[PDB]
Amino acid sequence: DLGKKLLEAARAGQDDEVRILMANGADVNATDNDGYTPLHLAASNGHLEIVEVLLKNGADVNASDLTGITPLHAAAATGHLEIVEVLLKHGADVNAYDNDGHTPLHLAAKYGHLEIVEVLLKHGADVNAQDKFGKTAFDISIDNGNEDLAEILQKLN
Repeated sequence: DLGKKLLEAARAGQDDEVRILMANGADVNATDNDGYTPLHLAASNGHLEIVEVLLKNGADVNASDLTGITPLHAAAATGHLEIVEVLLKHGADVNAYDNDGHTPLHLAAKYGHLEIVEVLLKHGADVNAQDKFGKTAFDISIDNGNEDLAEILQKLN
């Protein structure tokens, strides 16, 4: 019961409720049937303070959902730069691959998030990572018409 409530409070950005639920014993690593954890939903919905308190209560920074997406994938795809930085600071795996073979760098490129691409690169993103169709972040940029990103990535190896 409490796990499902915690997931919702994290998604919704209800800071007091998140803290009350954890204190009542809600599993910070509870998962729904898509494999979403409170950390996934706080990251995707841009709730940085909630991301931080979840991490302090033992949330698994590298938990994978049913599609293989981790909290860092979620923050990167959704353009949340500050959350990306917090997750990296807590050891999020910069080169985690989802079920399609996409790393956080691939998803940042797909959704056009230049700052996040820069930060992932600085934190050691494998620029040569290939997805299930052999595509790099550079290829994804070209496919999605993100020419400024393509410019940045084209000469990297």
